[PDB]
Amino acid sequence: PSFEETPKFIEKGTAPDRALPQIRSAINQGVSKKRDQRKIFSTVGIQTSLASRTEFDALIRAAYRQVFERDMDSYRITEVFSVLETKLRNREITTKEFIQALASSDLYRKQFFEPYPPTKNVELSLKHLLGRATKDQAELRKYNQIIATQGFKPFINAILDSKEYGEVFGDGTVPYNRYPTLPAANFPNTEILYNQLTKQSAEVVVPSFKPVTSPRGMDMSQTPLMLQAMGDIAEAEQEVALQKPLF
Amino acid sequence: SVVTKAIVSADAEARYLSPGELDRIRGFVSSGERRLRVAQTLTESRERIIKQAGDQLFQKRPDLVSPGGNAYGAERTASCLRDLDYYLRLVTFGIVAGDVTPIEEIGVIGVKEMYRNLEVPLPGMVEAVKAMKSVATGLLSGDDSAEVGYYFDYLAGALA
Amino acid sequence: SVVTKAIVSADAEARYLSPGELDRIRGFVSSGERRLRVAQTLTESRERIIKQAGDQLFQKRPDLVSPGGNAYGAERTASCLRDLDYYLRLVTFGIVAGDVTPIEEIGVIGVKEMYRNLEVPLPGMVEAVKAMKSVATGLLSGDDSAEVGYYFDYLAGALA
Amino acid sequence: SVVTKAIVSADAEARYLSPGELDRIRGFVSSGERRLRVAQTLTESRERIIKQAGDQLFQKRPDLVSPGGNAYGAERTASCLRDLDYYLRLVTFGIVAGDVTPIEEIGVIGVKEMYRNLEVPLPGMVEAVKAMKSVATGLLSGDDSAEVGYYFDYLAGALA
Amino acid sequence: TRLFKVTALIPSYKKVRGGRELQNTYFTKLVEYDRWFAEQQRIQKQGGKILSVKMVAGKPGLNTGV
Amino acid sequence: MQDAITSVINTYDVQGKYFDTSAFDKLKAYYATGELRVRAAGTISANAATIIKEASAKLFSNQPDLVRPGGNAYTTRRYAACVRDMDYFLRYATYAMLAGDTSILDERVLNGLKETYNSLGVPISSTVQGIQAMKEVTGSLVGSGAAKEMGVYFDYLSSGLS
Amino acid sequence: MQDAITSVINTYDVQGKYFDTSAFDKLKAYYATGELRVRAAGTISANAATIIKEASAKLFSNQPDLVRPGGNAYTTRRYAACVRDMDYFLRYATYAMLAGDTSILDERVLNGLKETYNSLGVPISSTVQGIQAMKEVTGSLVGSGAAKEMGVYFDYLSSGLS
Amino acid sequence: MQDAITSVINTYDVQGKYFDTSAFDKLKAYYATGELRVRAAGTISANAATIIKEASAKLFSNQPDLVRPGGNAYTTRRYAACVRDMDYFLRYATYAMLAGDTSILDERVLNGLKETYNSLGVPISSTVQGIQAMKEVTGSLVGSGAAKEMGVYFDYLSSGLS
Amino acid sequence: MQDAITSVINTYDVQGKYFDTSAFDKLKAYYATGELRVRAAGTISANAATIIKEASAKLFSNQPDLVRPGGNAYTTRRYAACVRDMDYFLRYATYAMLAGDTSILDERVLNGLKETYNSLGVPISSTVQGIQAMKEVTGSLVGSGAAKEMGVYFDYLSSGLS
Ligand SMILES: CCC1=C(C)/C(=C/C2=NC(=C\c3[nH]c(/C=C4\NC(=O)[C@H](C)[C@H]4CC)c(C)c3CCC(=O)O)/C(CCC(=O)O)=C2C)NC1=O
Ligand SMILES: CCC1=C(C)/C(=C/C2=NC(=C\c3[nH]c(/C=C4\NC(=O)[C@H](C)[C@H]4CC)c(C)c3CCC(=O)O)/C(CCC(=O)O)=C2C)NC1=O
Ligand SMILES: CCC1=C(C)/C(=C/C2=NC(=C\c3[nH]c(/C=C4\NC(=O)[C@H](C)[C@H]4CC)c(C)c3CCC(=O)O)/C(CCC(=O)O)=C2C)NC1=O
Ligand SMILES: CCC1=C(C)/C(=C/C2=NC(=C\c3[nH]c(/C=C4\NC(=O)[C@H](C)[C@H]4CC)c(C)c3CCC(=O)O)/C(CCC(=O)O)=C2C)NC1=O
Ligand SMILES: CCC1=C(C)/C(=C/C2=NC(=C\c3[nH]c(/C=C4\NC(=O)[C@H](C)[C@H]4CC)c(C)c3CCC(=O)O)/C(CCC(=O)O)=C2C)NC1=O
Ligand SMILES: CCC1=C(C)/C(=C/C2=NC(=C\c3[nH]c(/C=C4\NC(=O)[C@H](C)[C@H]4CC)c(C)c3CCC(=O)O)/C(CCC(=O)O)=C2C)NC1=O
Ligand SMILES: CCC1=C(C)/C(=C/C2=NC(=C\c3[nH]c(/C=C4\NC(=O)[C@H](C)[C@H]4CC)c(C)c3CCC(=O)O)/C(CCC(=O)O)=C2C)NC1=O
Ligand SMILES: CCC1=C(C)/C(=C/C2=NC(=C\c3[nH]c(/C=C4\NC(=O)[C@H](C)[C@H]4CC)c(C)c3CCC(=O)O)/C(CCC(=O)O)=C2C)NC1=O
Repeated sequence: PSFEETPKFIEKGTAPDRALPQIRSAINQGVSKKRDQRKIFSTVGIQTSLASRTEFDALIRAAYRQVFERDMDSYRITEVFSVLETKLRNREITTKEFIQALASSDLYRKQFFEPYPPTKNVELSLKHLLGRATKDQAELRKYNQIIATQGFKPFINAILDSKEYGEVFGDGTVPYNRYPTLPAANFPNTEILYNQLTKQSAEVVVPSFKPVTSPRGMDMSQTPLMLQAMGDIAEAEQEVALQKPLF
Repeated sequence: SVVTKAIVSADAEARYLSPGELDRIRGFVSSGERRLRVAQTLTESRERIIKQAGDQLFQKRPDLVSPGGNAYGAERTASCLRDLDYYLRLVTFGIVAGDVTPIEEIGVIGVKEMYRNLEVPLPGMVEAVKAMKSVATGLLSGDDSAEVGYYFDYLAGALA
Repeated sequence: SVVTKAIVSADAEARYLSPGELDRIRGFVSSGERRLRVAQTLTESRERIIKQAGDQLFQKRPDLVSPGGNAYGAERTASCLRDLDYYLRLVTFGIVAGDVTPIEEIGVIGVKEMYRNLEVPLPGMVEAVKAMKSVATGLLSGDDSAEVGYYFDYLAGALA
Repeated sequence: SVVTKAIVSADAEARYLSPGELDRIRGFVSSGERRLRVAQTLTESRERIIKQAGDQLFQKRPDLVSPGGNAYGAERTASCLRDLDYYLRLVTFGIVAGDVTPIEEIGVIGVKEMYRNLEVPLPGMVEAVKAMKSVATGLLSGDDSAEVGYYFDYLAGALA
Repeated sequence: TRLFKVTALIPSYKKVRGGRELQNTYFTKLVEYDRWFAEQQRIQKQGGKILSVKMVAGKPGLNTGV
Repeated sequence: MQDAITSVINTYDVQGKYFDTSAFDKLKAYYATGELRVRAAGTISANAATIIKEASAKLFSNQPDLVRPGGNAYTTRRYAACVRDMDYFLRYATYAMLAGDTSILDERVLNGLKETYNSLGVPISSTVQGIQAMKEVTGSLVGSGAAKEMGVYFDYLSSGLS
Repeated sequence: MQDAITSVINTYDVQGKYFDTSAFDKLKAYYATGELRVRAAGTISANAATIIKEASAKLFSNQPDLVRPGGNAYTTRRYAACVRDMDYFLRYATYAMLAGDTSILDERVLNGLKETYNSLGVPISSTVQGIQAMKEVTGSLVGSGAAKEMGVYFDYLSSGLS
Repeated sequence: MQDAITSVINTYDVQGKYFDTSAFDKLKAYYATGELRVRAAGTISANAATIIKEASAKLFSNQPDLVRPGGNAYTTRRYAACVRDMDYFLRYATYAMLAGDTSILDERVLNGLKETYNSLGVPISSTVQGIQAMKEVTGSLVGSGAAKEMGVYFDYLSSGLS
Repeated sequence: MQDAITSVINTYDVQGKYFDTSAFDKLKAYYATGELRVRAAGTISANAATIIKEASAKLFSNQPDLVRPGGNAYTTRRYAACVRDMDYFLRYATYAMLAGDTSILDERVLNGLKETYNSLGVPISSTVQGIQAMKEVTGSLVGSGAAKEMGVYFDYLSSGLS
């Protein structure tokens, strides 16, 4: 006979049985595959405009698709930004200034600033320029104040001159969806924003953040650690009483 | 996959696949049967490969299966050889896919953090993968050995 | 060429060429002699191809050589046939390169603005290059004709 | 150090230091003297620390100095002990600075790539740092041992 | 005024990057006037060295037309 | 998105199985049709402007109200948006035809499309008719063998919108 | 965020009141427990990697299917994300214990976490058992009083996720 | 970047010439060297890390003051940056060898390298010596036939830095 | 945004109709009220700071709780936020008056404003009262002729919130 038992490492790696509904769900469960099935466009070459022309035009059109969410050929976007493209080919400016000129353009303002309230403006421009939704209440306050007091272009430049843009995208890469893991609620809000087609909805995804200043109940004064604290302060008070004269 | 990679590249550019990418897909599709034969050959002899790779590894690194080692005991050695089985399956997946994308997406991204949480030696993983490469490329011919060792080399470089 | 595109693809994610790209380069350099033969065939017969394509173009689009047409007159018809010669030379360059990059970098980037400044109808160009495709693929054998028709079709689509 | 980190944090918002931040700096400059004594004690006994740490490492990990190991050879053992000397000097720097910033910016950024180029096993470095911590904390008192072992634990985690 | 032409080196200290980055290390860039204070502040913060900046577009001392 | 090969890989990975006879059969079936798929893709890419040309002509002949005032396709901007959408459908159907899998359609075309069209006022039934017109033109151009297998993805898009 | 000191300050600021004897008593209680809180935070920080080691080991022992092929913790990437989430929970629970208040939990962990995990097919119940595994491991290291303290914040995360 | 084929294409484009016998001879010469170039590129891809290790060891043996304190390569960061530069030199020399033309070197590697090294304090002569040591190490592995061809591009790199 | 003229234009464009007598009548009506609108806008530009001063003073006099401890407008930050919201409302109501259309109100102010105020706990009734205070002050300054027109847009905003 020479019975040959099934090796243990076979069963150590077996999966539960799964029909088609569970197989489909198991394939598509975690973070969306768009996170890795994508290209990131950066001006890796400092070479002249004469060579690598096609790569550089691909970068330009990727920047258009990132700032305006799609191709804007009907709006003759190429001739509007012709001088800008010429400067970026001649390496007079970097990718970040190209993005700054597209995001501060009149076309961008008509597409994403004029149609929406300032909160939606903050979240849309943060999606287009930082790759994420509005992060917390402090960021909403900061950009709301800029929009209220200085308007649209200082708002765009405040986003683009922030340290976060410099750390993530620097001066050479076109922005992209970041799939941010931190902080809390950034990931789902960002996914909601980036799973939306252009003009899919006019609703504000993140109107504001509900304050955590006051909860209802759970004073935490009954906590046994705090109870021990009130126990020990009593002993301290008793000692202070004892250092008084006995009479 | 080559087809997936070309389609992703074309879609990131909002264009149709150029004649160059279609020629790449042509070449990939033509070589499909040979790669399928290599993957079938690896699949038919998985138990032999895993057992021999484990024997070579534990001869080379007896500490892992000595008491106090990571893979000491029948169950832990079973888990070790199960890891090797996982990576052999990913090697066959990459062979049919034509690139290291299955290996990278399943067993490479975050492998160091995972094995650090498992207190599993990364060098030992490297010798285990090298043993797998030797045993598997032994079964193949001269031409197929280079292609399969490419995937094994990528995975071993990913480990350390 | 194919070598240049493989190299830039490697530089995109910063690693040495994979065995797939090396096999692609090997197949390309192996197929060098046949594509040089194709380029010779299309180059020695340049005049017949240009004249037949121009005659077919003027038959199917007589308004080009009619009064008020862009190719009306002897000089303008000469310039028309000259552009046809340009694009035939670019097709031979693309055949030798193994891809459409020479055609793009010499005659597609900015072709729309260039022909707009010249009052040249782009449908006329498309039909002209389709006529040139037919005339050129008539001279070739089936395997070579398919490869050449790839470049011709891609040029026609780029002009469209 | 702590002063530099505070200054950078304030320059991030373009403001002078808060009263609490100045209180933090006051606490730092108050603990500066005890930190100086601790680093003095560590720098005085550097020779014995290096000797004991190297001996303990080589007894725990004989394969490093055994034939076939990276540390085998008189010159290679000297290089190993020299690396230990570097890391002890960096630990003293971190102790006087009050933070792991000098430690990282001399010997933690790119350490994995350097030791990969040098065939140097990372678990060997981790064990060297652990034995070195054991010796150093043995020579120091109970109070100093906690913060001195803190930087060694940070360094070991960096190598691991 | 309205334009500076800036040549600055920005070294890397936080990490050794897998990508080339010899896009972003040594560069010459055109930056508009109201941008330069913040921009120079940024290059100073990542530890860069400003090698030179020049007037290109406008004329110094203008009261309007800036 | 998934092609046929990565679809098989994903199923066998989530099941933790090595490739069996069925998996190799499916991979062989995909490799056998790859030549057809590549030629169809190249032909469509060369004739894409022509396909959209004829299909939009058919759609606006059958539904003249779309481009007359009061129609969703009445303006130069909205007409351009409509033909741009038909270019979208043709390009992504060609992608799904090359990949041999409708996965990219769900991932990158149909996601949020029905409700985007509803919010915009785009008539979905007319869009389905335009997709059908593109199906007919493409099938005429690329030949029957590629015609049926392009029609599969055109029907997938139509049913997803419908 | 908000700590115990800031909690007292905000309570008296909403009333527009200077501090009373009760406020001073609460502040003295927090100052009394500060040293125990610092010791617990230090011992947690020193042993965080070990706590994650054991907690993940217990969770994947009790629920093997999570790390079997097709499970939500089956890939090197998804397993890494799992242990990263556990380290997140441990770090923020340490933050909350050191602060003496749970407002940081609601603000920086639980806000959007349930629908984060539901959009990802992460098993929320399994995450809850991972959190109890961390609770059990941490309690044995920090000591009885600090164990009862850390348990409050661990149970807060467990209840917010549930 | 342009390879030998694109170089011939450009030199016949600037003249407005169809390909003649001379161009065909040059193209045949490149196609003849193609298999040798592919073999050398594959060999270097197999042994890139080994070559960099040996060449860096040789360089720092010849000039040990570089890695001692006070040298340009003294830290983990600066040593890593040195071996990373050596990696770039080897990989781009392999690219230029495969293309058969040196334009990629000037286009990507040698543009601004001189100024960046001088302004960062990186010594030019030691980098040239490292490139040389790379050249001898690579020549032994590739084989005598490919050794001279790869030495051409290594010498181009050095002369550009020199 | 949309104004009265562009509204008439859009209405007639959708019908594909040239301008008839009614269209010219509406255009004449807007051109007749244009000078009054311009004078009102100029006055509001001149006195916007004073308008916000007096409107906020009136609102906080009628509802002193809002700026005392415990009120939503009690802090320097929340007081500034309240004044910033009222500045928004005044400027956009001025825009809507100068346009003769409330579309800009819907598309820059009211969309999501109720959700923002409900998320923050901002009292809607008191915001409406502040808008009434702005309405009274603005109507007093602009005069009887433009007060009725300006109150239309202030009332539109108030009804949009309430
Ligand atoms: C600071 C508060 C905070 C948390 C906690 C947080 C968690 C979080 N977990 C995520 C994914 C995930 N989370 C887990 C966690 C595991 N799944 C297993 O079944 C276990 C039951 C469970 C833990 C014990 C896994 C497996 C993924 C999938 C990662 C992927 O698909 O790549 C993601 C999506 C983005 C990413 O993966 O980087 C987030 C944002 N985000 C936050 O802002
Ligand atoms: C498909 C991608 C993938 C991989 C690779 C993977 C590895 C992996 N190995 C594990 C355990 C293990 N892995 C090993 C293997 C080690 N033993 C020796 O030291 C060797 C150096 C080395 C193998 C050659 C061992 C011994 C264990 C048991 C650990 C324990 O139970 O404490 C575990 C914990 C869950 C379990 O035991 O089932 C995972 C997730 N998981 C994945 O989803
Ligand atoms: C201050 C920051 C810094 C560090 C840390 C550093 C490490 C370092 N160690 C080196 C050599 C070495 N280092 C070691 C040490 C290893 N041998 C055993 O395996 C041990 C586990 C381990 C030491 C504990 C050895 C064996 C060599 C010789 C390598 C060789 O020559 O092949 C070298 C090559 C240059 C030379 O040998 O002079 C460097 C750069 N250099 C720096 O500028
Ligand atoms: C892709 C083409 C390319 C190359 C090759 C290149 C070289 C290069 N090496 C650098 C870092 C470095 N490179 C070296 C290595 C040098 N010093 C040693 O003495 C060696 C002899 C020699 C290496 C052979 C060192 C020491 C640094 C760190 C310098 C510092 O920032 O202090 C830097 C600064 C950016 C960074 O730190 O990452 C550049 C630009 N740059 C490019 O854009
Ligand atoms: C309100 C903005 C707007 C415009 C301008 C517009 C133009 C327009 N013209 C069309 C047809 C046409 N338009 C023309 C006009 C051309 N014939 C000659 O070449 C001339 C040079 C030129 C006119 C001066 C012709 C010939 C057709 C018929 C095309 C065909 O059926 O193939 C069509 C297709 C539907 C139809 O037949 O009605 C549109 C949409 N549509 C709009 O919504
Ligand atoms: C590839 C994935 C993808 C799809 C499918 C897509 C559809 C899409 N079509 C749009 C507009 C449009 N789409 C149409 C199409 C309609 N016109 C006629 O009625 C027809 C029946 C019908 C088309 C056959 C029209 C008229 C608009 C303009 C709507 C408007 O601006 O008012 C928009 C709004 C933003 C924009 O124009 O860029 C989207 C998002 N977007 C995408 O990113
Ligand atoms: C907790 C943070 C906070 C502060 C500080 C605050 C100040 C504040 N002071 C106010 C009035 C006032 N405040 C002052 C005080 C000024 N006049 C003099 O010149 C001095 C320079 C200066 C005081 C030292 C005066 C005179 C008024 C009356 C203004 C008026 O009636 O129009 C008001 C208007 C509402 C009211 O009177 O109840 C506020 C909100 N509110 C807050 O929520
Ligand atoms: C242009 C359209 C638009 C508006 C108007 C708008 C208002 C707005 N008001 C806000 C906060 C606020 N708004 C108010 C004002 C209200 N509470 C007071 O008691 C008054 C009764 C009343 C005003 C008359 C207050 C007090 C806050 C602060 C709420 C908080 O931070 O908790 C915020 C959050 C950002 C920040 O605090 O800076 C927004 C976005 N957003 C928009 O996109």
